[PDB]
Amino acid sequence: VCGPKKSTNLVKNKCVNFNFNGLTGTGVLTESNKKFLPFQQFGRDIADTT
Amino acid sequence: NQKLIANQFNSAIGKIQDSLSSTASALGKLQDVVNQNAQALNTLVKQLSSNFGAISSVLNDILSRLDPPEAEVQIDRLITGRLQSLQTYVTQQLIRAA
Amino acid sequence: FKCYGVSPTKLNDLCFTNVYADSFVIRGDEVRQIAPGQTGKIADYNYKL
Repeated sequence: VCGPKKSTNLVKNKCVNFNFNGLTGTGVLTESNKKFLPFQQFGRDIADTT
Repeated sequence: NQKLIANQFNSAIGKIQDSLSSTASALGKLQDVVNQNAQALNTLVKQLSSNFGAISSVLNDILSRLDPPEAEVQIDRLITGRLQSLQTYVTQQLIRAA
Repeated sequence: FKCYGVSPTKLNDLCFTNVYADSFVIRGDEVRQIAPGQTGKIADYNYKL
């Protein structure tokens, strides 16, 4: 259940300000080689950060 | 006894190599320093996940949810906890450094 | 229109996994009991947040 916001295109391999389903932060978005399972939405670090 | 002495010396060095090669417990004094420093930082990082009374441990989740008049309260709770965490860390490093 | 865990103007930026709309009729004087941290005839025995 998301608000009335317009989505945009994703820019890879650059420093960006992102918002994924209300989850915000700053970082570089790159293709992963992480073996996500079909039910997993995101992963976390030891610091409990995305 | 020069030949005897030189031979005993040479043998003793060979024994040192075998002792050090066989067991790493021999250098526990240096490994202990590494382990304590690693623990001090692992603890410091893990503290970031604590709420300390805040609604969320994640600063960005507070800011994306609350307006400043309320967000600041939740943030102050995290700052106090995280600032206190660093003070604990630094004090421990200073004592360990001594 | 009072929000507790969120601000009312941030609602359009956030996205949830579930929204539940709990719907009922009470008398005006007891509307103040529909909140977290409350006590009273409604808050304790009838409808609690």
